Amino acid sequence: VSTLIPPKVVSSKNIGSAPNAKRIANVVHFYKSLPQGPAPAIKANTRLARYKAKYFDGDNASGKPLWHFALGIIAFGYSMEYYFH
Amino acid sequence: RSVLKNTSVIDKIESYVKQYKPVKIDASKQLQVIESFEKHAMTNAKETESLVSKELKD
Repeated sequence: VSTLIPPKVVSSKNIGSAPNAKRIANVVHFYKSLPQGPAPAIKANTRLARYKAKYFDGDNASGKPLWHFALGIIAFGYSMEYYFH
Repeated sequence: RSVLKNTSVIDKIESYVKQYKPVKIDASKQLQVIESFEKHAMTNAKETESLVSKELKD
């Protein structure tokens, strides 16, 4: 006798699958993400975004700003030594 | 019939067979039920097809 009609309705393998939850997530997350960004280091732009670019990028952990800032404090109280002299 | 020597009863059953030579006439009944079944089946089949095709491109 005639083969039954349950297989001709699908709406329980289309909404009844687990990656649907991931699908609706990653259509929003990925589709709505700019493939590229603006600029990594730019804070303090006044030729001191350049200071950030040379020293406070994630492209270096080089000791130069530390040295520079340290030397600043040496310059601060030392000048004041000759101001207090 | 040529075996039987009492033949006039083989002529009888010959005539009974040829009388009742229609032993039952035509049956086509799948022409009302098959079409009804086909409408619902087609509808559901196309619905599923369109839904999943849409989802594939999605």
